[PDB]
Amino acid sequence: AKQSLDVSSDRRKARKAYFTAPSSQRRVLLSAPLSKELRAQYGIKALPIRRDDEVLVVRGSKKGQEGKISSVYRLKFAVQVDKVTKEKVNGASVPINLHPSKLVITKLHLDKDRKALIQRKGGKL
Amino acid sequence: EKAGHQTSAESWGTGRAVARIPRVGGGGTGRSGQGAFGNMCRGGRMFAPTKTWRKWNVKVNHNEKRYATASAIAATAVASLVLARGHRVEKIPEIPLVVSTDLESIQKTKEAVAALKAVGAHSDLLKVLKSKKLRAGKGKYRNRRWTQRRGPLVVYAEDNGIVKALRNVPGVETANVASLNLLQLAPGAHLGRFVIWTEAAFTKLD
Amino acid sequence: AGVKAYELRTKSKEQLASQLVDLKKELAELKVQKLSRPSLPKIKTVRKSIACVLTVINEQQREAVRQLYKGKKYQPKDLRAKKTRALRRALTKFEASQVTEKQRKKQIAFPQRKYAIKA
Amino acid sequence: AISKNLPILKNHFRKHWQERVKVHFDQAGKKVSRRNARATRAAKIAPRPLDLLRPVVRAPTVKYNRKVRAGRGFTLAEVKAAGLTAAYARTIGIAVDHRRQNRNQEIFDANVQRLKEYQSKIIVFPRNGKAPEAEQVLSAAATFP
RNA sequence: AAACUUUCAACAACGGAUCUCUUGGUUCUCGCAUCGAUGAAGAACGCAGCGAAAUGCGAUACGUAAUGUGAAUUGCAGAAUUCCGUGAAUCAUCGAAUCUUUGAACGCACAUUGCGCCCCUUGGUAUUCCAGGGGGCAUGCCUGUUUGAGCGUCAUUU
RNA sequence: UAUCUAGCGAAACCACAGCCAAGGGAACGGGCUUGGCAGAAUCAGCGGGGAAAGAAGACCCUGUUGAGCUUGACUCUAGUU
RNA sequence: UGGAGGUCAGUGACGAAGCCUAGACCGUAAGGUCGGGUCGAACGGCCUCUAGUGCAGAUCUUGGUGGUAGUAGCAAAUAUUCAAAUGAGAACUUUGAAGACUGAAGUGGGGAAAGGUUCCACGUCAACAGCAGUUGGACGUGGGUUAGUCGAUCCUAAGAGAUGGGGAAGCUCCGUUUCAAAGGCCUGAUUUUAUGCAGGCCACCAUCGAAAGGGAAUCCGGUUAAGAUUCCGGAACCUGGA
RNA sequence: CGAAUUUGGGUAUAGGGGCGAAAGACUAAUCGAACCAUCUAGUAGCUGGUUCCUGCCGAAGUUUCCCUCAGGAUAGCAGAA
RNA sequence: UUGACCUCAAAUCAGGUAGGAGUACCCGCUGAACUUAAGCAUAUCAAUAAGCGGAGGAAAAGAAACCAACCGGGAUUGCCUUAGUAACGGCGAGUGAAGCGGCAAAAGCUCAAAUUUGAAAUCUGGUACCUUCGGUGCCCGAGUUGUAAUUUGGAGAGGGCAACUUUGGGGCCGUUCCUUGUCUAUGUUCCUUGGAACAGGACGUCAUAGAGGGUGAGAAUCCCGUGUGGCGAGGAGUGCGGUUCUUUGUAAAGUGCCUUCGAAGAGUCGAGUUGUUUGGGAAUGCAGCUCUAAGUGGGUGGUAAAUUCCAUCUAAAGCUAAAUAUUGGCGAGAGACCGAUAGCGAACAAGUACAGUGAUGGAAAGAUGAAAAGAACUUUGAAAAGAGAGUGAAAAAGUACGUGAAAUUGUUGAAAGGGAAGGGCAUUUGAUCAGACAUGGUGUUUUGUAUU
Repeated sequence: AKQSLDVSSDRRKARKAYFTAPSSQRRVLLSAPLSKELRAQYGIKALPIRRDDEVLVVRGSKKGQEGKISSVYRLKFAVQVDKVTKEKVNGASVPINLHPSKLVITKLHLDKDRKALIQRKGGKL
Repeated sequence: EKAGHQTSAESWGTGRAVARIPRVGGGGTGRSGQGAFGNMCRGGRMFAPTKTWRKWNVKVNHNEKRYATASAIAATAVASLVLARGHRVEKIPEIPLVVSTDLESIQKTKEAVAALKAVGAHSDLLKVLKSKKLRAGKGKYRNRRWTQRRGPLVVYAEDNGIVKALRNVPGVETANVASLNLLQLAPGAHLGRFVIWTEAAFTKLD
Repeated sequence: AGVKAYELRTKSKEQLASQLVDLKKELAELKVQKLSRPSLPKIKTVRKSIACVLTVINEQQREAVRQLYKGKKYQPKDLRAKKTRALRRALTKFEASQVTEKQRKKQIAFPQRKYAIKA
Repeated sequence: AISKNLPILKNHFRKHWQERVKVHFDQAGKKVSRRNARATRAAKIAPRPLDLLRPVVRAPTVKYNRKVRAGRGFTLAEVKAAGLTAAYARTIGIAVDHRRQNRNQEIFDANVQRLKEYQSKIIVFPRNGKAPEAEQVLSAAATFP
C-alpha cells in the first residue's frame, strides 16, 4: 500500500531507526493524539505529550491504575509513573517501567507551547 | 570476491605432522597457524563462490507466453479448475463472472468490498484474511514475514477509481485487460484463477 | 544557571573582561574545592560560563575588524569565505560568464528561438 | 584435452576475464533513467520538439544502397535552396551538415521538400511575444517520417 | 557376594551443538559531486562531578555561539515550579567561533618538547642583557614594485 | 634419585586391542584354522615382542618437478671493443 | 535438507522448533509417524520452483573431550632447626635464638642498555608465585622523581645530508664547495630620519651525528614511607648582564 | 690468556646483494640466495579424500598412435535413449 | 655627467599559485613472472599484476589531414551487430579488430597566418568613489618583437548596386528543482487462555491508509508510520506576463547580384633504421637516431615499386554538454543472498587484543528475564559458599544466565565377565510392550429403559 520511493518497508532499516532514534524518530512523533476524554468531548483534537500528564494504564498487569508520569525515560523507551512500583525483597520500592502506547492520557500538563498547537490547528476548547 | 582470501596463509609442507592445508603465519594471536583458504577451513573461502553473472532472467518465447496466457484465461471460465485452485466460488452464480462496467468507476474501498459481497466473491476475501500466517523459515527477516492466499482478480477496461478502491483489499488484485499477466492468472503455475470481469473488459477480449 | 550570550552582547569590553576575570577566579576556587569533596558539577557551568564570555569577546573583536576592512578588497584570509579550496580557486560568476565580442554578436543575432510543431 | 566428435571451439577466457565482466542488471534502471531524462529535457524546452529535424539520406554501401535513412544534418545547398541560413536553421531545429554534399537530385528535392514541410508546420515565437503555447510534439522524426 | 567396561521410562556434570532470534555482512539498483598552504588525510597528547576503552572535542577541550523543537539527562549524584519560557535536553540543526603538539608542514633543527633572528609592548629605574604578552621569518614559480649589475648595449663627451 | 606418603600434576602415543605353538595367509599373526590352555584386582622392576614411538625415506628409481654449481650445451645479455 | 510460488481459509503459548527416551507403528531401505520427558515461538502436509542440499575417514578445518594417569615427575646452586607472635589455617609470613653460606673479579654497595612504576605505603589472597602462603616484582587504592653547577642542550668524529647544479619517465639519484652574484660593529648618520644617506676587515658557505670523546661552574652536614651532589642549613664557584 | 687480544656504543655495507683469516660460513633459532606482502586459489600425467536408499543392467587391464612406458587419444568391452 | 634599453639579479618588496590525501571509475608512463603450450626459447599469461606521474564528477575522445567506393555517408562516445569474422600465430597452443546497419544521445566550433595606421582603439596592478563573483575616474605601468575589433576554410576580405530584424541583471507570483518543517482515518468494546492479548471467539470502523516497525506472544483500526492531499521556511535558478532601476547613438550582425583577391601551423610532414607494439600481414601505432620537404601542394585510399588518373579530406595549433565508466565518498531503495565455525577479518571498547626490530601479521567474543523483580531475611562455615527462604509464568532462566546434543564423567539400578569386547541365525530365561469375543440372533429379558 506504500507508494513513495522515500519510505522504506525494510524491517532491518526500521528497527535500526527505532533503536538509534533521534527525536524525529524517537518513538512515534513523540507528541501524539490523546485519549477519548479529550477527543470525544470537544472534537478540536490535538495537543503534544509531556512529562507531568496523568494517565490510565489500559493494558497489562497494572491495568486500570492511575498516576502521574514521574519521568519519560526516552533512553529506556518507557515512562515511569509514581505509585506503580515493585516492592523489593528488602522493602525498597523501585519504579516499574510502562509503555505509553499501553496508556491513555487522562489529564494533561498544559503550557504555552501546547496552546500554540491549538492556535496552529485552530482549536477553541 | 575477496572473502576468505584476505590472508597471507602458506602451507607448512610435510614433515611437521599436520595437514598440508595453508596456515596463517606470525604468532601470538590464536589465528596463527590455523588453516586458511579452504572450503573445509573455518574462516576460509566457500567452494565455487557464488557469482553475479549467474543467469537470473530466463527468456521465454513470446508466442509461448501468450499461449500460456490464453490457457490461463481459458481455465478461468472452468469451474472445476477454479475450485481446485481453492478460489471459493461456490456462492458465485456463474463463471466467468462478468459485472457491469459501473464497477470500473467505483471510487471508495467500502463499495469495492460491497461489490465483492454482491457478486458473491467476498468469500475469497475471508479466505485471504484468515490465511495470513507467519512464514516458516528465515524468509521472515528477508522482508517476507507473512504469507497469505490469493483472492479474485478484478479485470477492467478503464481505470476510473477501480484500482484505488481495491488497493487496500487483501488478496484482491486488479489488472487491465491489455496486460493480463500469467503471474496472476496462473499463480504458482496453478490454473484456474478466479477472475471478475467488468463488462467492457470482457468485450475487449475479442 | 549560566550566563547567556544574548546578555553579554550588550556589555562592553571592560565589563566582559571583568566578567571573565572573576569567573576564572571562581573556576580556580572551585578546582581547589574539587579536592576536598568527591563531586561538584558546578565546575562544568563555570567552564561553560568562561567559554560563553570568550565566545562573545571573540565575536565583537572579529566583527570589529569585519567592518574595518569593509568595502575594500584584501580582507584577511581568516575573514574570507572558507567554502572549499577548489571552489575558492574556481572562476567567478563574472569571469566564467565572460564571452568574446565575436561570440557576443553571434549570441545576440541568433539566439535559441522558441518554436513548436503544430500538426 | 581433445576428445570425441565435437566442433572445435574457441572460448577466449585465458586472461583474467572474470574481472572485466559486465552484467546489465540496470537494463530496467537505465531505461527508467532515460525516460526521466527525456521527460525533464522536454519540459525545459517546453514548446520545442526535443529533436532536430534530420535529413533524408541514402545509405553508403552496395549492401544498403536500396535503403534510405535519417542522416545528420541538412546540406548548406539544401538550406539555401529552402531560403534559410545555417545560423538561423540551427536555432529553429533544422540540423545542418557542412561536410555533406548533394550529387543527386532526388535526395536534393526530398530534403528541400522536407524543409518546406517543416516551415509550414512550425510556428516560431517572436522574442517579444506572449508565448502562445502550441501543444508541443516530442518527436520531429515522428512528425516528418 | 564385592571391587573393577556397557543401557537407563535416571538425575547430576563437562561442553557448547541444535533450534529460534539479528541495530551485521553481502549483492543489486537509484541519485549526487564536496578534501587540503583560509593548512587536508593521518598521528601524538590532553579534555567529562565520578572514564580505562569507545564516541565527541581542543586549554572556550564529551564542548562555546546562532537555530529549531519544546521538558529532559538518567548508573549514581548534583544547579529545580531551572518548566504558561530569548527555555531543559548525551535532542536535533549548524552558517558564527575556539581549533593544543604535529603532519604536504613552512625561521633552522628534530630520537631535543633544541636553538635562533625581526617588530611592538610590559618589567627588571636598558636600542644591545634577561624575562613576560602579542605579532612574525620555507622553497619553486607567476604578475607587478623598488634597488641594482654587466665597456651587453644606446644616447650622451667632463 | 628411584621407592612410600601429602600436595601439585603434564606428555608421547592410541583402528580395535593385548597368552602361546604350528598352519595357511600380502611368503615372520593379538585376532583367522587346529591344538595348548585359560580365574579378580594388582606393586616394583625389566628391556624379548608390540615388524613400539619420533619424520608423507634424506638412499634408489619414477616425474616431460626444481634449485645450487660448472662448461666449447642451446638462447641471449650488462659491460667492453 | 535450506530457501521460493501456490494451496491445506494446515499445527501452535490449552505449547511450534530443537533435544533425550534397550516405548509403539509403518517402510526392504533411505526414513516417516506417534506415546513419554524436557522446552518456549514459531513451524509443517500436498502441487511445484530453486540450491552454498545429505559425511566416518581427507597425517581434513575449528572447537570440545578422553585412555595414558593421580602417572612421568616437582632431585644442580652445602642447610636447616627451636620458640614466640600474627592468623580458621604456618615447613614457607614477621620477631628473637641458633646453625650456615656468599667470603670484597661477593649472594656486598652503585650505575649503562633495556624495562616502566616493578619504587614506597596501606588494605588484601579469587587467580599467579608448577608444594604452600597470612607473604610477594600478585591484587585494589594512593604517594613519590625538586638542579645555573649532575647530564642533555654546545662541539666536532666515522658518517648522514639541503641548497647551486647535474641526471632520472618518475618515485628520486648524485653532489657538500662543487662551473652560485652564498659576508658584522664602531662616537658613521647621529631631529619626514635610525639604514631618507660616499663611514672597513673579509674571501666565512648549510645542517644533523657522542647521556663512555671535548666541555663554564658545588661541596659538606641534615632531612623522607619513598627524592636529593637537585630539598634544608651553612660554605663556594661559573656564565651573562648597565 | 698483553696480543692478528677481549669488548660497549656510534657508524657503514642489504638479498643474486652484503660480508667472509674461506666453513657455502654468516646476514635477527631463517642461508647452496634472508624476511614481508602481492602476483597466487601458481601448475601437478602424482598422493589423499570425495557426504542418502533401493531397483535394473554391467565391465576393463586388450588394439593402434603419441619424448608414449604411473598419462592421453583411438577401437573394443558397458549403460541409456 | 645624466638618463634609458637588453639580459641578469636581490628584497620577511605587494598579491597569488603548486606541492599532500583519497584514488572505485578516468588520462598517461613503466612493467613481470607464475601459468598455457602436456617439455621449452617465439608466443601465451599481458600491452595484465606490482611501480611512477596527473584529473573530474565524470575523464578521455570529439566536430575529419574521417569512413568509404556507394544512387555515398558526415564530430565524438556507448549499446546491439559485424564476429570468434578479415587478419595475426613454433599458422602450434592461442590471439583477433574495423567499415556498413539498428539504436541511445546528438551541438557546435575558434585561434595562428591579412590591408586599424586618421590616431593601442587593448590589459594587470595602486589609489579614489560606487549600488562589490564587479563598474567608473585617475595614475603608474605592460605592450608595436602586437595587446583590442574584424576572418577560420562550412569560408571569408576589398569595392560597386535594395522597397528587410534586436537594446533586461539576482528578485516576486510562480515553475524537474536543493535543504527542510508541519497538519491530515478508523476498537484498545465484550467472553476464553495466559504473567503479558499482540491468541481464540462475537460484534464493528476506515480504507487513495490491509507497507514496515514498536508495544510483556501472530496487532490496518494502541500509536506512529503508511495513503491522499494542505499549509509553511529558506536556495546555483531569465527559461516568461511583467521588472521599485534609463527606455540605448548617428551602431551591431544577416541576405540578394556583380568585380578583385582569398594568407590556412616545419627538424613538421615524409624516408631509412632500431626497438617495442598491433589483427595490420614487404612493417598498425608509438618512440630513439639519421636524413629532411612542398603549394593545383600534402595526407589517406590495409601487398612492396615506376607511370597515368580518380575519390576524399586539410596535419604538424585549440575549446566543447549528453548518451558512456565507476568494489572510493555522500545520500537512498531493494533481494528466491548469509545467518554468529555463516555473512566482510570485524553483528561486540575490530584493524581493538596480541605477535614481530621491521615490512607486516591479526583473532576469539552475539541471546537471563516482560521487568532486576539480580535473591531481603534465618542458620552452618574463617570465607568462598551450603541449607532454607524469597522474586519470577519458569531458578529444569541465578549473571560460570534461552534451549543445553555428543564425546567424556559421578554414575536409579539391572546384568554379564577363567588371556579383549562387539556381531549373525535360533531358542530359552528375565525385563518390557502393541495389537484383541467391548455396539450387528432379538431390529433389542434385566443394567443412569434417543446413552444399546
